[PDB]
Amino acid sequence: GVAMNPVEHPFGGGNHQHIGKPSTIRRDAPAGRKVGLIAARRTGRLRGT
Amino acid sequence: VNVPKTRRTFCKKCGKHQPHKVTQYKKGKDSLYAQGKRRYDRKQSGYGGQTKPIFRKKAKTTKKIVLRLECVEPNCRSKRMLAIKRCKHFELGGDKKRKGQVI
Amino acid sequence: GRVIRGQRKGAGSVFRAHVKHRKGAARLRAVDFAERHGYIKGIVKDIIHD
RNA sequence: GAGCAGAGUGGCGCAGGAGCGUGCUGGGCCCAUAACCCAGAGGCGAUGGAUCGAAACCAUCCUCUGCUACCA
RNA sequence: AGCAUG
RNA sequence: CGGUCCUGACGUGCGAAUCGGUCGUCCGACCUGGGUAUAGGGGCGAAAGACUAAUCGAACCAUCUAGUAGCUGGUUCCCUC
RNA sequence: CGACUGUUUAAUUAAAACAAAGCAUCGCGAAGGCCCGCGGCGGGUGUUGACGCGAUGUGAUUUCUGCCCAGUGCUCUGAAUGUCAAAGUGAAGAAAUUCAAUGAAGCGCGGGUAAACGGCGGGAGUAACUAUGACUCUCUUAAGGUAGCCAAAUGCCUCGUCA
RNA sequence: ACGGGCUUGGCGGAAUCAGCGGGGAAAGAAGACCCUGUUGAGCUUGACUCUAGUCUGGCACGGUGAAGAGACAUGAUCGUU
RNA sequence: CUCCGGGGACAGUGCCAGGUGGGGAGUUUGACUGGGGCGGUACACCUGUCAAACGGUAACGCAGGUGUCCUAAGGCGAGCUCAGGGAGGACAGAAACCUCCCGUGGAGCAGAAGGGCAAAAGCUCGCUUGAUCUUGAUUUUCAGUACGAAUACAGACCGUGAAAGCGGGGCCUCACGAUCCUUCUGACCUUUUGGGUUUUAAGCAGGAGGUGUCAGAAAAGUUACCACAGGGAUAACUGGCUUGUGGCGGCCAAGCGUUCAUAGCGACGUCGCUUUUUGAUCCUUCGAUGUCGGCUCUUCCUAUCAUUGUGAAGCAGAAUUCACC
Ligand SMILES: COC(=O)C[C@@](O)(CCC(C)(C)O)C(=O)O[C@@H]1C(OC)=C[C@]23CCCN2CCc2cc4c(cc2[C@H]13)OCO4
Ligand SMILES: [Mg+2]
Ligand SMILES: [Mg+2]
Ligand SMILES: [Mg+2]
Ligand SMILES: [Mg+2]
Ligand SMILES: [Mg+2]
Ligand SMILES: [Mg+2]
Ligand SMILES: [Mg+2]
Ligand SMILES: [Mg+2]
Ligand SMILES: [Mg+2]
Ligand SMILES: [Mg+2]
Ligand SMILES: [Mg+2]
Ligand SMILES: [Mg+2]
Ligand SMILES: [Mg+2]
Ligand SMILES: [Mg+2]
Ligand SMILES: [Mg+2]
Ligand SMILES: [Mg+2]
Ligand SMILES: [Mg+2]
Ligand SMILES: [Mg+2]
Ligand SMILES: [Mg+2]
Ligand SMILES: [Mg+2]
Ligand SMILES: [Mg+2]
Ligand SMILES: [Mg+2]
Ligand SMILES: [Mg+2]
Ligand SMILES: [Mg+2]
Ligand SMILES: [Mg+2]
Ligand SMILES: [Mg+2]
Ligand SMILES: [Mg+2]
Ligand SMILES: [Mg+2]
Ligand SMILES: [Mg+2]
Ligand SMILES: [Mg+2]
Ligand SMILES: [Mg+2]
Ligand SMILES: [Mg+2]
Ligand SMILES: [Mg+2]
Ligand SMILES: [Mg+2]
Ligand SMILES: [Mg+2]
Ligand SMILES: [Mg+2]
Ligand SMILES: [Mg+2]
Ligand SMILES: [Mg+2]
Ligand SMILES: [Mg+2]
Ligand SMILES: [Mg+2]
Ligand SMILES: [Mg+2]
Ligand SMILES: [Mg+2]
Ligand SMILES: [Zn+2]
Repeated sequence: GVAMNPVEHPFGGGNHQHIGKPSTIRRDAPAGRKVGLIAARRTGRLRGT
Repeated sequence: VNVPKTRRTFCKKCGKHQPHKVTQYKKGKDSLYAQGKRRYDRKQSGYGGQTKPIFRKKAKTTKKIVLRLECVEPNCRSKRMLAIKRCKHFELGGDKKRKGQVI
Repeated sequence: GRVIRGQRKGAGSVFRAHVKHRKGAARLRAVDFAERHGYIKGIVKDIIHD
């Protein structure tokens, strides 16, 4: 997505390839916005079980 | 400012000067069945969004103080509205300020 | 903006599965009296890769 | 150059009716030094003004610190 | 419970 | 099959993108004919806002439409006061 | 600089850009997750079932992946005072109407999370030639930039200083 | 406010050929830079106003019984909810 | 007597209601401006000056202020006189309080400035609410429109003083706001429609809630992917006026030059030239005058580095400086 254009993806655009907004989107987001980590309970590297 | 709770002034129903009771005027609750209110409600009902302007750019930080004068005569009970100049602080029946005292 | 590709995937124009060379849908035997009460035996004939 | 922040005990700081931890000095414990305990001394950048009264309010200055000075 | 140094 | 460099030729050209030499790949994520599917705020995109009939940061055709323009251009014979 | 092969603006850019395997998160056990559709017992993934499908970031191999949950997001539990629409209930009134209680999700309140978006200080004194200053004092944050790397495709001063 | 034409001077001689690139503020394209317009479009969000979808409550489809807490027609059966 | 199982009055659907919702739609994103932007408010008001001795008069001119404050700092009446200075008195002093004298305002009058004011317009006392109800007229800005502010009356009802009088806010110049909508106040008020009673609603008059872009739209950005209508009314390059700045050159002569102002320099001052520096301006050019460097090539200037001919040195030679054609 970051390699795309803003007209094409909610992440595309900018002078640097950066998402620019939190990657965790809520479950009740409309189609066309519900990208990234879909309603993530947690993120990052797992530590343990 | 400071305004005493009792004042002797002209009364319209009696036709001469009478003592009065002075209280600050407070705006009443908006009616749900005023002509303007129900016209606005019907206009807003439906589709189309906001139909009337909404004021946003406040400029004034003071409102004119309006006094409610009630004739103390038992069988008159006449009322008037007396507006004074706008002021930041207002109180009724404050203690009189006296000079020649140690601060 | 424009419709994203994950959103385009729903119509299945060029995103439908390629299923010409598949050998069929793998399913268990249907329920009937024989297997409900007793049993029946079948011979294994081929083992295919689909 | 315009806006803006900040000058206060030896050093770093709090803040309308001059102080903190550290430093310094005297005495204690110890053979002695630090640590520890008991006390003490030390001073609002300048000018002018509002105010019964200001380090704190309002202007001008003396420094110092940061932010912008784009587009061709 | 704290107890560095010559 | 493609299109680096000469920023060469040409640049009212042979050509509304061609020519020459030099170049990249050449058993694969390979090249290709026909059939077939996806249609305009839609498709499709190994992603350049690229491509969608010489047209694409929203195709083309007709109509609403003689759209509006505080803005450019023009505005047709004579004499007299 | 990019691992490589590959791809790209037909007609000014073939590249360090895209992709790629590798790595790491996220959702979902089917009345489901992601998505299409004006509409239906509608439709794609799906002739599918977690060694699967869907959404993302980074980008072969080697060696590592430091601290911060305060900010914005995401997500987890609803009984303390909370708030909170419509409908329904009760009462007053001739009735329109008014009042009162009760009261869903959400927002508050309380945990988790950075291979989520992102962030990662200043001022003084100090060693027996000067000079640095391991060390100490202080103000301060959610944390005050760790391992590494450099006038670099990243450094104004700058044509920095030495070779 | 850098004339081929005007003023003052210098001066001037038919018709032509091959080159040339000083000048004609040479040609192309109603400047793409900048500003104005109460003209726009692509895109974004903490702009204003809405909206698909989605979460939740009520009503209807919408039934048959038994137990618990209840308002009910100072303990209790009987029936209204 | 339901084809078998599995759920089941719950999914679900239909209609309302509350959240969420740049996924998507529509729109907006002030003006003045020595180009625009950043800055500022010269956008609504007041004081002195500019302002050229009636009045009026501009610039992002100069120096300042306002969006308040006041039950008295409003209104009468009476009695006093202030700033400061001098001479005295136990603690007491440079500064505490008491006494006399001088004292035209040198004080104070809420605020910025200007004006005005002494048995007062200031200070202290006593009483009070003319800061109240009402119709017109006039002034100021001015279109002789409005708001705001002010003036002179008139009619009630009052305060104060013995009274004459004074007073319907602040000693004067500032201190503030339309239509529509909402809210309160007033009448033995009008309508509420085929008649009547009663709630309700709408009228009439006066206040209040506010528009500071202040005669008063409801309003965030980006475009280096960009479009259109225009502008030389307006920038970037060239040309023009100027010359602060840069460059160059003079006059005077304190001093340097072992003595010696001027061989060569020359401070404190002062007078010019050039457009090969940068500034200021915006006159030409936006229906287009091809922007920086280097290459190539011609010509011109002199403010002369070398060369020809010279004059002067702190010019012995050599070398080096100053000046001339
Ligand atoms: C085909 O390319 C063209 O046409 C040229 C062009 O694009 C290029 C300039 C620019 C992109 C900035 O516009 C242009 O606009 O030139 C304009 C022109 O037309 C030729 C006339 C002007 C006006 C009087 C002389 N000068 C000549 C060059 C020029 C140079 C400039 C400048 C403005 C101009 C203008 O500003 C900074 O330097
Ligand atoms: Mg891109
Ligand atoms: Mg978007
Ligand atoms: Mg509605
Ligand atoms: Mg090419
Ligand atoms: Mg060529
Ligand atoms: Mg040719
Ligand atoms: Mg479609
Ligand atoms: Mg491709
Ligand atoms: Mg791009
Ligand atoms: Mg279209
Ligand atoms: Mg037309
Ligand atoms: Mg106009
Ligand atoms: Mg490569
Ligand atoms: Mg190309
Ligand atoms: Mg990632
Ligand atoms: Mg990390
Ligand atoms: Mg958090
Ligand atoms: Mg380091
Ligand atoms: Mg020519
Ligand atoms: Mg034009
Ligand atoms: Mg054009
Ligand atoms: Mg205009
Ligand atoms: Mg909003
Ligand atoms: Mg939008
Ligand atoms: Mg628009
Ligand atoms: Mg404008
Ligand atoms: Mg005159
Ligand atoms: Mg008097
Ligand atoms: Mg009168
Ligand atoms: Mg007075
Ligand atoms: Mg109107
Ligand atoms: Mg009726
Ligand atoms: Mg009737
Ligand atoms: Mg760009
Ligand atoms: Mg001009
Ligand atoms: Mg020039
Ligand atoms: Mg000069
Ligand atoms: Mg001498
Ligand atoms: Mg002019
Ligand atoms: Mg041309
Ligand atoms: Mg030319
Ligand atoms: Mg000469
Ligand atoms: Zn009365």
